[PDB]
Amino acid sequence: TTSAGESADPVTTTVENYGGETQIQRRQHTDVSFIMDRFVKVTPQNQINILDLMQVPSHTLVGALLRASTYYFSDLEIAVKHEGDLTWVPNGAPEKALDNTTNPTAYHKAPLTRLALPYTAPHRVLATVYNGECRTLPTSFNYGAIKATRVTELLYRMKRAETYCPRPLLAIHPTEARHKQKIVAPVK
Amino acid sequence: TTSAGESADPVTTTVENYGGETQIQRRQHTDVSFIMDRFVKVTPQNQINILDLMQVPSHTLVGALLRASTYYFSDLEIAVKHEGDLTWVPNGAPEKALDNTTNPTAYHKAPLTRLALPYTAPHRVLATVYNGECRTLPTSFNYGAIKATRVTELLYRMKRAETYCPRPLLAIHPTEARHKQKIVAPVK
Amino acid sequence: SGNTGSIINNYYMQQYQNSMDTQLGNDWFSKLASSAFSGLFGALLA
Amino acid sequence: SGNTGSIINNYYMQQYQNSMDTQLGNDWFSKLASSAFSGLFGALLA
Amino acid sequence: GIFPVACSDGYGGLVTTDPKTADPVYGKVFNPPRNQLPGRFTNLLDVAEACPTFLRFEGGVPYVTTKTDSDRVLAQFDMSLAAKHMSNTFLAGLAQYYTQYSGTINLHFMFTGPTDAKARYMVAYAPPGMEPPKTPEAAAHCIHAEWDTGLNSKFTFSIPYLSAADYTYTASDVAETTNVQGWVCLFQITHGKADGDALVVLASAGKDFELRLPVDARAE
Amino acid sequence: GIFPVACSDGYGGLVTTDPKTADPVYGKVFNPPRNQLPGRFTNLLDVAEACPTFLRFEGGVPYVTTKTDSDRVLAQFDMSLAAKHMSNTFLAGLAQYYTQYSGTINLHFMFTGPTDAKARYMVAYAPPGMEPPKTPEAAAHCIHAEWDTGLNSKFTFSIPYLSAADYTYTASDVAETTNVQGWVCLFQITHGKADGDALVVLASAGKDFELRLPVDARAE
Amino acid sequence: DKKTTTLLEDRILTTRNGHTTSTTQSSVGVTYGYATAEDFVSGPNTSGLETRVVQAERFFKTHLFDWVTSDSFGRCHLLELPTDHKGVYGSLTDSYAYMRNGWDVEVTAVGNQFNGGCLLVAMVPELCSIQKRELYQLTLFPHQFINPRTNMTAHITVPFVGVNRYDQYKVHKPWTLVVMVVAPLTVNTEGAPQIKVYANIAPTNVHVAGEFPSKE
Repeated sequence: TTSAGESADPVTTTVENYGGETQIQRRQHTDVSFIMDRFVKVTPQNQINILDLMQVPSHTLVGALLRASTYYFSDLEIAVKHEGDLTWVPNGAPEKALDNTTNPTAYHKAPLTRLALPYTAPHRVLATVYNGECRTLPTSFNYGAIKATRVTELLYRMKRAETYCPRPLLAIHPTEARHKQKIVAPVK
Repeated sequence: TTSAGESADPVTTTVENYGGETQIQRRQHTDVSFIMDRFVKVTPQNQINILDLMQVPSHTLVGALLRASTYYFSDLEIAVKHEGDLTWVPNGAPEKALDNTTNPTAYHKAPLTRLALPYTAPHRVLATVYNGECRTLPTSFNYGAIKATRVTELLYRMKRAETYCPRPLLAIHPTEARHKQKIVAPVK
Repeated sequence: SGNTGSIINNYYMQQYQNSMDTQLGNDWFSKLASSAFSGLFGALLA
Repeated sequence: SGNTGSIINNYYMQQYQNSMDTQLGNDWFSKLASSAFSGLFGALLA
Repeated sequence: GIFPVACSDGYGGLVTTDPKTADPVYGKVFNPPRNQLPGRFTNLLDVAEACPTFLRFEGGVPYVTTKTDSDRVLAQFDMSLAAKHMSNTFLAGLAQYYTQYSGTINLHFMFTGPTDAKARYMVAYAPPGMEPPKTPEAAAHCIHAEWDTGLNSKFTFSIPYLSAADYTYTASDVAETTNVQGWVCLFQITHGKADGDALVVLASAGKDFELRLPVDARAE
Repeated sequence: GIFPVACSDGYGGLVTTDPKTADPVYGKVFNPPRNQLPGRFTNLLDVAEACPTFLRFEGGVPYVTTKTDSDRVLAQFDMSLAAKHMSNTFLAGLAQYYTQYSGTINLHFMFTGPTDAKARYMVAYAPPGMEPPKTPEAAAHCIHAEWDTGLNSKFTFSIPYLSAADYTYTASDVAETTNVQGWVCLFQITHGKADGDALVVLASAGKDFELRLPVDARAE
Repeated sequence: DKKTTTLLEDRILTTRNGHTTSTTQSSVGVTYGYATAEDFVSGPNTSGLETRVVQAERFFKTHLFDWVTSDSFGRCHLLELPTDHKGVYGSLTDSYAYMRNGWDVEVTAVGNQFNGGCLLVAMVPELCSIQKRELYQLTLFPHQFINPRTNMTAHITVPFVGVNRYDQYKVHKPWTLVVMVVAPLTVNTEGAPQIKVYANIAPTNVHVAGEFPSKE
């Protein structure tokens, strides 16, 4: 169909235009809450680690999709491999609090510690970008912090995720006509 | 009874023809879904292993019965002994994905990892033989792939199996009048 | 169905335990075996 | 909701498992996609 | 407090045929539709009943040919799923994966000589305990059937299950010198100009044939 | 006594996509209200349908320009979500995180020449199995649409999903030399004083477009 | 035969496919393999763009092989389908990218009733090659026998089968027609000296999708 292209009103033609038939679609895998709900690894600091989803690398599935939203909300689960006991403090806590074990402290139990944590920021939602300094995000954009004698692995998992105002999501720029890769296949 | 042998119409006479009596039969053990539903061992590759049921040896119970069907469908369970963490990627994934742990990754837990996996091929059913190259089966005939630092044992188990279009199923060709073997028996 | 024998309900939803089948828009060998001729083709004596 | 698949009730109260939402005093993109023009703008022949 | 439990010794190891299912890790997968696909089979014995497959005789052929001797034995073989004569059948291919069976096995005989070749045959089942009969006259005292050629080219006969026990073994033990389940004896009563003509033989499962106790016994 | 249980081998390890939740440690947290915030999206494909994004042509521009040759091909590219032409689109950015897709992809063409520039274009979908057409005459035999310029500056066309299997791969394998899903061919039938004018091209998901099987495949 | 002197009675069968017919007076019936009807012809993989082409549903012919007395048990002749076709059905394969159809197959081996021996004719899916021992189980596939004392014609009808709902015939052949010698041909004094085996085949329920460009 033709239309006024200057308008942002979406136009979605279908194959029925030339005699085809539109099929049924099942889009559960592109549901935001479902797709963000899985663990992703970040490289940890030795002891004190601020819980900040922007640490998730931008090329990962979770990191790229998170960056494709401007504002977001979620609760969180973390899985941590650590020596010693692990202490968590909420958003707004003095860093010294990390040495006091009345703050949620999980005693070491092999092979790792998994915890469910609530959102604790003072804002109604957080943002992946913030036009203040025109990089740096306000200090209040975090889910608290953790500390152990040694933290060797740290995974984040967004729960009940909500996203607002989509932003660019980019695939790899290929050099040839098509980006080609080795796909899994039965052997020789 | 006599009949026209040229026709493929089945003829199933019974002992009643000469005064006998047909008995009751209980055929639960030859039910396809039941018989295929058990683990079978395959020899694994050190790290990357494509999940392909054609790797099951043809003389095993599962391997022979699978090959006695042309097309089949099933979900799958695998049991794996591995060092390090085990990652699985679905059918169609670039092989590099096996190094990213947001794809289903089971952290090492002695003595082995057992997982239930869904069928993920783009076809309505898979085939044990495919007359394209007239050996080689299309690359899309697989259940994904797994990878760990070292995979030392791998077992497959077909779930909810369905089979279509039976094919030859052969016993051992004996040299003597009867194939004889040592059967388990109370000792001397 | 299959080689499964627990009497209690699976802890996980069906949607997670197995892939879900869909329908568009049937046991051939069972029908074929059932259709087999089991009589006698001519006259029977004694 | 999300990637969760247990059929049995969580052992912990909701008040502990997650933060609790509050209300003061809505899927924009779903409405936007649904509102898309899918017809034909002029006359159709044959 | 919390619920106390006894983690029990002797339970919990992986068992290759266990009746439980693994924990899932990748949900919400919908499959392409496959309803009404042709050729489905859900029980291997439906296939075994409906599709008879060929026996194998001396020389590697699925038929016996008319003899012109005083010797009227066309074939005599052990009534065993491990017999060489049954070794290329679907029935034997299936039976190797179970340890016991019971019930009826059907044999089919199809004459392929020209219109001017006629013959009369006899099949007999000889039970264990006495040597099998060498002549149609001695075999007459066994359960048996005789038939001749004509418009219908095929004759089918049920070998009955007769045994002391309710089930018999599918495999044959190295210690059993004579077949524990007896013999199938096929004779030619006489023929009229059927020299060299072939009688093709096939086998299928009978209505009450049953296999039980799955077993994976091959080394190769 | 107490309840006996079998702690089962093969179960219990942490799985990165498992369907269960962790134990909580800090309760009774009430969040600031966020109801009615603008711009929410709950399914990425709603965004993909409603917001078409630009294709990329030779030179790194989102348009093709009128040619004044005997060569009437404006653009020909692999119908692949991994194609260079689709590489800056939101659709390709989303598709890299799934292994399979099915359904309709819509292309939009917007003319930006002045009022006194006129043109007639043709889009055709060429399926795999034969080389793509080099001329509008050969391409006429394919599924195709022709349109001209006028008051409405935009034309939208649905590329149909046609394949042997029910789903196709989003990624492209190193072994596949020719694109397994065919080609999109855009031609200029003719033009009237439209030399140098740009036809801007965008793509969006169609009504039945679907992505399935999440995958995290990037190394960087 | 179950009918009644020479080739006769309810053994007379006429098959019609389009504007072509074939009659035999020594029919032994028709074997339907795997199903008596096709499964769905309109699924999601063709997006409602498939169409039926009734003009292709008619008989075409080929010689298979000459059955001679020296052929022994196990001698086979294989014909992959679709095969070369110079009529309407063949042109469809050069005009559309995707297709599906079943087959109505008639195989004849005309000698006389004084010949002896026997042929097994079967339709086998996904068959490039087969081992000698597997031939003993060829009856697991849709089949019919040709036994000179009884008949000269075998007739098998099968639906489209495959992992995919539509196929790309240039790269995959779902069915193979196989004719195998079960018992060697005998001539004796009055039989025909050899028997030429021919096939009369018709594509059924022909659907196509994905029109190709012309070579022009």
